[PDB]
Amino acid sequence: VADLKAFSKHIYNAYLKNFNMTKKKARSILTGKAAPFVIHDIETLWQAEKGLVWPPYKEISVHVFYRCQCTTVETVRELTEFAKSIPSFSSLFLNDQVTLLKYGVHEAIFAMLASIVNKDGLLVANGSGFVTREFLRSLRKPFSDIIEPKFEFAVKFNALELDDSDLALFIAAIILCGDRPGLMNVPRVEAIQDTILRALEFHLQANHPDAQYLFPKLLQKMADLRQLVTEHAQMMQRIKKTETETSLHPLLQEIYK
Amino acid sequence: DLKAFSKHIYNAYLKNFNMTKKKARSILTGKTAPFVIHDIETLWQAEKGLPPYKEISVHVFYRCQCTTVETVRELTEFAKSIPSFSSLFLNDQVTLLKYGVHEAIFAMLASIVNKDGLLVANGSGFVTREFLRSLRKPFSDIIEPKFEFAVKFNALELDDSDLALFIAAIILCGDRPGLMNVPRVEAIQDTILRALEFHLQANHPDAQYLFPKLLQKMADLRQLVTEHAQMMQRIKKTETETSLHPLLQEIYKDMY
Ligand SMILES: CCCCOc1ccc(-c2c(C)ncc(C(=O)O)c2C)cc1CNC(=O)c1ccc(C(F)(F)F)cc1F
Ligand SMILES: CCCCOc1ccc(-c2c(C)ncc(C(=O)O)c2C)cc1CNC(=O)c1ccc(C(F)(F)F)cc1F
Ligand SMILES: CCCCCCCO[C@@H]1O[C@H](CO)[C@@H](O)[C@H](O)[C@H]1O
Ligand SMILES: CCCCCCCO[C@@H]1O[C@H](CO)[C@@H](O)[C@H](O)[C@H]1O
Repeated sequence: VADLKAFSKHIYNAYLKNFNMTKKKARSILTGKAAPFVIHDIETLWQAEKGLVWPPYKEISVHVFYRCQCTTVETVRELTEFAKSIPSFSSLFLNDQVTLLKYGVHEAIFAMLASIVNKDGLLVANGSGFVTREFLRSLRKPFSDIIEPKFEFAVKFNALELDDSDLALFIAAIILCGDRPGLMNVPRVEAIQDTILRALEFHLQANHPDAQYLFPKLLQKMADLRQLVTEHAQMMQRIKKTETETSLHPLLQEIYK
Repeated sequence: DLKAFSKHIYNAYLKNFNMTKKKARSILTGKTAPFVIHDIETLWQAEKGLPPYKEISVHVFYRCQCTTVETVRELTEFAKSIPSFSSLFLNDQVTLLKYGVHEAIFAMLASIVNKDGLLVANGSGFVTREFLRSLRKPFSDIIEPKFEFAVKFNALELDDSDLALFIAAIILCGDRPGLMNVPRVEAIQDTILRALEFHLQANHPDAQYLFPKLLQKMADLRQLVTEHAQMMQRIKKTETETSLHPLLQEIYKDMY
């Protein structure tokens, strides 16, 4: 009992230590209590690229696509240090850690993306900018069809009203997953995953005591997250096939191979 | 600062390797004597006072995989202690270790070996080379070539300060297949080799042609592991009864 309480406290500390944007910091900005420069067209995007403190320019949709890859690459840096900060994770052999991150970071990215989003847009560049969803909708396909489902997911996910102490356990349960293809020491990860999910439902009882059925709802979001990454990797197969102009970051080439 | 770079790696070496060449040379010269293992009985005694048992040759082969698995644990933390290495994305770290740990292992074996055998079990035992030769093929064909290299490598008379820079150059190799950030690695390797060459002329001022000799040993090690990888693959096909540690199954999966 007092082990899961200590486990939750340590994972939450890793979370706050390594991630650049909490859901608390983002709700502060999106409610005007922390103003981000609104990016809604080519005009404000060019000003942002000159004014905001953040490859050959091919076009507008491809430029935004490169900005998205930067976010992913940077978040993967943080997601590594978050998982490395978990002793059970660092105990695994280093190649099993890569297997977990390879199949794990994108599920965790789309969950954390809900933490910096309302139904009208998202926060970019350390919270100093707000890119409207309608401007993202107006990009040309496939780049439009890639971004839009992440909003539709982030809206339904934000209905559960999790805070950062909830997400730290939730994201940790995402990475420490025994279902990953090619895992060397499978039952070891399954044991770690069970400890975190137990720690999650225990923390959900204390922090969200009146919320009924919250834990089985979160498990469903973990299933919805596997589908979202499945469909995402399918659209990435299309970008590498039809978009000969767009280059792909080497870290994303390794993930989608 | 190259002077600080070499000193940091030498610190990570002492910080992560229980058995240094300095410690091992004390035990092999006489300044507690190791328990000599030369037959089945002394091996049996050592298992008490120092996987399903198939036979003796496979049992020793199982205890060799234990040393490799443990030495890979130490090498991982040694590489992680090099801050330039930790900045690499985790997948690139694995690639360097995957194709590098065994070149590093076969070089570090020479630190605990004389012409008559090697130290085992944290230095509390000495396994003879004739007892390793007495094992049946292919287990005898896998171990003896390591002795040949280990004795020729000991002729360079390196100490731990040299080996620390030598091991770091093996791990941080730009030629590893599947490397993501190739230029970054090639830069780090170039820094270590500069630090090694600079450290060699200061520590071995009279050693003629020492640095280009060590570069030949690095190529020699790449040949030894390639030959060692093939022998392991034939074992995985011929010997159904002998099981491989999953960490070695991942390493030898693609080595040709
Ligand atoms: C609920 C939120 C949905 C939107 O968020 C999404 C959705 C999908 C992706 C994505 C894409 C498109 N392609 C490949 C991958 C992959 O990693 O496989 C990923 C993860 C990225 C973001 C994150 N976006 C950004 O951070 C961002 C940054 C700057 C700008 C700016 F316009 F100002 F320049 C625009 C931006 F949108
Ligand atoms: C110059 C030194 C040469 C000998 O050292 C060698 C050579 C090859 C290997 C090896 C093998 C056989 N197979 C696969 C791999 C692989 O990793 O691919 C490796 C690296 C291991 C050792 C290290 N030996 C031991 O540590 C050891 C431990 C206990 C016992 C005991 F008998 F007491 F139980 C005997 C031992 F020899
Ligand atoms: C900790 C020591 C590091 C050595 C581990 C050996 C590396 O294994 C490799 O892990 C990769 C995914 O992680 C796989 O894609 C490769 O097929 C496999 O060869
Ligand atoms: C920091 C997160 C790292 C995640 C990057 C994704 C990992 O890439 C994979 O790395 C393996 C060896 O390194 C290769 O065998 C695989 O073919 C490759 O796809």
